[PDB]
Amino acid sequence: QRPAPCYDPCEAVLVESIPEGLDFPNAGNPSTSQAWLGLLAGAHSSLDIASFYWTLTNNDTHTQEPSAQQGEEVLRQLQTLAPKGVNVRIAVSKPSGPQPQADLQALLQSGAQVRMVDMQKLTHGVLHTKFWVVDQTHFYLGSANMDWRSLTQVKELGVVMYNCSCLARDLTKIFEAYWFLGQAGSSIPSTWPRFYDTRYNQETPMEICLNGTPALAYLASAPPPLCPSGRTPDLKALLNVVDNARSFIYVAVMNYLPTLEFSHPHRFWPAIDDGLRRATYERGVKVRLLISCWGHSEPSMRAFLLSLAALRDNHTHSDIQVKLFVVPADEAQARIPYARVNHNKYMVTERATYIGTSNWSGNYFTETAGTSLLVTQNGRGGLRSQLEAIFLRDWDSPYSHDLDTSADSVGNACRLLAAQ
Amino acid sequence: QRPAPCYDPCEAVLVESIPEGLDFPNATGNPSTSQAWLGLLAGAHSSLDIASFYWTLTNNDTHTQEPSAQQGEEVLRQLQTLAPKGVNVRIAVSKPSGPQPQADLQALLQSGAQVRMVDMQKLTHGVLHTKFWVVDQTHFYLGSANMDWRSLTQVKELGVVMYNCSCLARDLTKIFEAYWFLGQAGSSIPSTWPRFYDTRYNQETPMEICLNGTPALAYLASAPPPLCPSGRTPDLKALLNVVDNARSFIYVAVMNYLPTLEFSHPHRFWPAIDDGLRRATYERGVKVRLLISCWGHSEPSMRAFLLSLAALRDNHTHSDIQVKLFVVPADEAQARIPYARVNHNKYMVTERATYIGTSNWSGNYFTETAGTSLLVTQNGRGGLRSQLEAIFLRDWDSPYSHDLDTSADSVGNACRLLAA
Ligand SMILES: *[C@@H]1O[C@H](CO)[C@@H](O[C@@H]2O[C@H](CO)[C@@H](O[C@@H]3O[C@H](CO[C@H]4O[C@H](CO[C@@H]5O[C@H](CO)[C@@H](O)[C@H](O)[C@@H]5O)[C@@H](O)[C@H](O[C@@H]5O[C@H](CO)[C@@H](O)[C@H](O)[C@@H]5O)[C@@H]4O)[C@@H](O)[C@H](O[C@H]4O[C@H](CO)[C@@H](O)[C@H](O)[C@@H]4O)[C@@H]3O)[C@H](O)[C@H]2NC(C)=O)[C@H](O)[C@H]1NC(C)=O
Ligand SMILES: *[C@@H]1O[C@H](CO)[C@@H](O[C@@H]2O[C@H](CO)[C@@H](O[C@@H]3O[C@H](CO[C@H]4O[C@H](CO[C@H]5O[C@H](CO)[C@@H](O)[C@H](O)[C@@H]5O)[C@@H](O)[C@H](O[C@H]5O[C@H](CO)[C@@H](O)[C@H](O)[C@@H]5O)[C@@H]4O)[C@@H](O)[C@H](O[C@H]4O[C@H](CO)[C@@H](O)[C@H](O)[C@@H]4O)[C@@H]3O)[C@H](O)[C@H]2NC(C)=O)[C@H](O)[C@H]1NC(C)=O
Ligand SMILES: *[C@@H]1O[C@H](CO)[C@@H](O[C@@H]2O[C@H](CO)[C@@H](O)[C@H](O)[C@H]2NC(C)=O)[C@H](O)[C@H]1NC(C)=O
Ligand SMILES: *[C@@H]1O[C@H](CO)[C@@H](O[C@@H]2O[C@H](CO)[C@@H](O)[C@H](O)[C@H]2NC(C)=O)[C@H](O)[C@H]1NC(C)=O
Ligand SMILES: [Mn+2]
Ligand SMILES: [Mn+2]
Ligand SMILES: [Mn+2]
Ligand SMILES: [Mn+2]
Repeated sequence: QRPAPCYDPCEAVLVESIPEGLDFPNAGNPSTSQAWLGLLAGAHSSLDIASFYWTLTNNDTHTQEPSAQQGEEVLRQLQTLAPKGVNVRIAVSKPSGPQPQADLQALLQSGAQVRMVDMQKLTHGVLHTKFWVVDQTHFYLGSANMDWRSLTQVKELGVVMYNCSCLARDLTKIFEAYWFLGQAGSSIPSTWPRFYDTRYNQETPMEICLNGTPALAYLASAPPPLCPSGRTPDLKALLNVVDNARSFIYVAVMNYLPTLEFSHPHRFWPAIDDGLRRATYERGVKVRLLISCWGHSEPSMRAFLLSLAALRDNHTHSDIQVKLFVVPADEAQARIPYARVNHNKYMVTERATYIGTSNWSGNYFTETAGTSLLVTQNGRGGLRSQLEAIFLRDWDSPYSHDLDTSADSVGNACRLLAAQ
Repeated sequence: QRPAPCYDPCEAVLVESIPEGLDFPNATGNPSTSQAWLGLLAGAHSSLDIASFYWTLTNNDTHTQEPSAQQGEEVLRQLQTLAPKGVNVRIAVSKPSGPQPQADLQALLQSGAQVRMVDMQKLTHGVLHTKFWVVDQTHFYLGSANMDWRSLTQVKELGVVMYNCSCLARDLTKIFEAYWFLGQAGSSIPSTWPRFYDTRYNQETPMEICLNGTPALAYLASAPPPLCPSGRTPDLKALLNVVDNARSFIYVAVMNYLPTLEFSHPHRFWPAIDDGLRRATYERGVKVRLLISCWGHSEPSMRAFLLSLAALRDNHTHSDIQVKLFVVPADEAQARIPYARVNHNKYMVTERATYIGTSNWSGNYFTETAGTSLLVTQNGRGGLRSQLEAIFLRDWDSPYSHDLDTSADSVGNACRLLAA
């Protein structure tokens, strides 16, 4: 009944982008930039990228920022791959309206293959997923977009899994669905062919050797129409981690909204919300929600976060806490479009790791493409402990604020704090 | 395939108990619970069915010496006259938790009334919480008032008397007959209730009645599920239908509100009603007013859940839930009366519907414990709905209603749901 184990010497590394000027005294991980350049340098056979959008250059953003150099170097290194015999396949979300695609035009000219996926037509969503699969051996999964700002001006969390071909091949099955749908005349098949199916899921995760000790790993995906036989839905994977927690649930996610956003009429979506309420009330689980805040934050989030924060009670052992993580901006940084925010999307418990591409609102689980990596591993000092340490560093930092914080005190625009 | 209409000249009267000292200047065409009950007893010629939780109609029952017990003692004296006059008196009463004297029921048995104790703890792990009277298969009382002298003079109560409505009275008797059957030695929940328990009158096809001279739709819902024969709408489904159909406002006055299965070990989260109210305000911009009672016996865990709902008020989304606590003042003399000086009302009114119940709004009342609710809709300005709305707003606007930030020192009685 249990599927075949993996014999690969899998190694996981948490990789962050830390924005220019954001300091954590006496806390270090390899950067997104360093990890990506390393993957590109080592690529010999194949590179698959699932992507939301491409702005790797100053010219793409109409800026003259020195901090765009890292993104520009990534694009220059990507351009070397197809000429040296690497099979480059890039799946990209179709943009809402007309938009120039300088990065992808450059990669096409280099010999890379590019397909735009019209998720708006197919599912009324977008291709939000961010991952790389390198030589069917290594992968990056996380929050970082193909954006120079993702390296130097926004906070990101991802994982690079090295030397893990069984899980790399499993992730490629998710990529292949995007790749298929990127073709002219494509439609959602009523039944995905057998080659898209996986044996590795919530019920029977993949047995891997992760950093020299046994672990259970699987990859969940969204949305439901893209889900072949055996593939765990992202929402099911996420709620299973919440439902199995017996001590704590720590969530760092850019946006949290228990709704189907931009819907007409508005639709309430309490799947995750009731999961967290159940955890704290039934099992006395300590919940810490670290939500990002910036000038583009949906203001409707504040009331729902205040609603969760109200469930702290010493007698029932109900204990949900909410903080807003705000990346400070100086005058120069404030001029950079869509920068100075924390893009992390992950969850860690006492027993589980969840690393995602999606924000925690309903569209990400019903219409929009996403992928998550689920790991459990008996013992201490592993991937789970490292992610918990990152969460607590951010939670305890001067960049994290209670909901009663004065908006005028936090060092960037924040739509989720009041004047008082 | 709609069922037969009722041709009876149905007349509904809202009946309240207003505790000694509780004043509403220039508000009170409502006859009292005491007045309405004495009227029903004086008119009774053939039959009286009472569903009851407990009997304490005398000072001796409560070990008190209160002049305000006189109304209860007069109700017991008038009840004792019925069986000797040839009235068939049938009393279903909840089995007590421990050994208790039953002076009132011993007196009624001596008069020739029939009494059965229903062991709901054995049958469903609940209690027989329902309060209703059916008089001559023609009139009924349904509401919050127990067979308790305190229910007349020392606690606030809300009920309805439906007069000259034999179709609906006979329909209520079918609920009574379930209690009456289960009160017999050797009883068990039948796998299927016999057809004579079934009703044609429910949420899908309510009874067409002439209510105070104009057409109305009325049905009776019941709890818990094991007592529910074919055709009978469950109380929870009836309640949630009124919430789900509201387009303007939902006004709820209920003694206790707790989105849990209370006293469960382990603790169990129960968001059925909670999510209904959140959905109403978020999806449909429904203005929700929750008027929860508070006294020294209030379960303190209610506060956090009420604060959680109150957090959903914001101008842009049109989310608008307000919570107030209704507190009956008690001086030192009033405070010595056991289990008094509290508001027992359980009802809901919207712009289009009336809900009058016997149950508090927590999970046990919809899963294990016996309850009954009357559901009425009626086209036109005014009527029963307008009268119940006027009672709600009288209580809501009164000096006895308090925001959750009110000092516990400032409400005229002990209140466990205010911080102080
Ligand atoms: C659908 O149809 C239903 C049936 O018709 C409608 O219900 C009825 O609604 C009517 C209008 O509101 C009700 O009439 C009113 O009843 C009021 C309550 O009356 C009782 O209580 C009075 C006060 O008792 C006193 O209180 C102390 C404690 O504080 C007690 O210890 C002691 O009992 C005190 O007496 C009591 O006085 C009254 O008795 C009446 O007194 C009359 C003298 O004024 C006498 O003629 C007679 O004895 C009578 O029984 C009751 O016991 C009452 O306040 C109110 O009176 C006032 O208003 C009228 C006009 O509306 C004025 O003429 C008076 O001068 C008063 O100012 C009035 O009688 C009626 O009771 C309801 N019917 C039933 C069967 O309950 C229902 O509304 C309708 N629905 C819709 C949507 O239309
Ligand atoms: C599961 O297994 C995996 C795989 O083994 C494991 O992952 C590795 O984790 C280890 C930690 O245990 C990592 O080792 C650390 O790597 C750090 C590397 O950081 C990079 O950046 C450094 C600084 O960068 C900045 O500053 C320089 C200034 O000059 C600037 O150029 C840059 O632009 C940037 O601003 C840089 O120094 C470093 O470069 C060195 O290493 C690379 C190869 O990684 C090499 O090519 C270079 O020539 C150079 O030697 C690198 O680019 C590093 O900081 C850290 O440092 C140790 O030493 C210092 C003192 O010297 C101590 O202060 C500190 O405490 C550290 O001990 C250390 O080397 C390793 O990188 C991971 N492996 C991979 C592949 O990513 C997981 O953790 C395991 N999980 C478990 C066990 O749970
Ligand atoms: C992934 O596997 C490669 C080997 O296939 C690892 O590289 C080797 O690393 C060890 C330690 O530095 C050396 O002894 C070998 O000489 C290296 N071999 C090659 C071919 O490079 C690599 O370290 C593994 N990656 C991770 C992150 O663990
Ligand atoms: C219920 O029905 C009875 C009739 O069966 C109503 O009583 C009558 O009231 C009217 C006044 O409107 C008088 O014409 C009669 O004297 C009464 N008849 C009897 C037999 O008493 C009664 O009012 C109806 N409504 C209520 C609320 O009881
Ligand atoms: Mn788990
Ligand atoms: Mn999903
Ligand atoms: Mn309705
Ligand atoms: Mn029910």
